[PDB]
Amino acid sequence: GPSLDFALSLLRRNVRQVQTDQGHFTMLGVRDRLAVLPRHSQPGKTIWIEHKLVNVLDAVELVDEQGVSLELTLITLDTNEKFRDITKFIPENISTASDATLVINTEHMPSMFVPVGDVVQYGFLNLSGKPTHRTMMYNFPTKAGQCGGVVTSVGKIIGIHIGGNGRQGFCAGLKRSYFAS
Ligand SMILES: Cc1cc(C(=O)N[C@@H](Cc2ccc(F)cc2)C(=O)N[C@H](C=O)C[C@@H]2CCCNC2=O)no1
Repeated sequence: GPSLDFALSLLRRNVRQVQTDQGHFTMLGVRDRLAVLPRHSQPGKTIWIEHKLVNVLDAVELVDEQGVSLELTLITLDTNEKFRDITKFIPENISTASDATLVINTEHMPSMFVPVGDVVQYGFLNLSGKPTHRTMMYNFPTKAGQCGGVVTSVGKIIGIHIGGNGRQGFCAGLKRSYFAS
């Protein structure tokens, strides 16, 4: 229906496969030349995007007003290509959601929808030993190589995946303000 037809729309036009030195991830193109990666993909001065080498100009890693991790990294890629601006779909606030599907697209997991069902909010979350704020939780046994994958329910973009623990998965919650500048 609508909910996956929007996911497709997002698949074709905004979701790219990435490889950093840390592995496979799913990149979101937000607008123009701006993208988001999960902070632990750790993009350096360069990056693979569908196997072509892309140059990485800017790169910020987002934080709490308190200065905590949000495990998210805004990158500014180096092309005449323009990302179709999907910012209007990102909520004003980090919202929970009803029946979310997870759009993932890495070399290994192309065009993959994963039905995580409800996404609820969880907040502080100490995964690796690095803590993280403003995270949300779905009840789904999320696996490696999925990190960065997009969380969409009903035509909204509320999350980039980041952690898991074998039964649940956790996303980095988004709010529009992030992609202000
Ligand atoms: C047990 C245990 C699990 C994790 C864990 O989640 N680490 C994250 C990486 C991370 C490090 C620091 C940080 F601040 C935030 C995230 C991870 O590995 N993220 C993956 C994407 O690359 C996806 C995960 C992998 C685990 C299974 N489910 C998947 O969803 N740590 O200890």
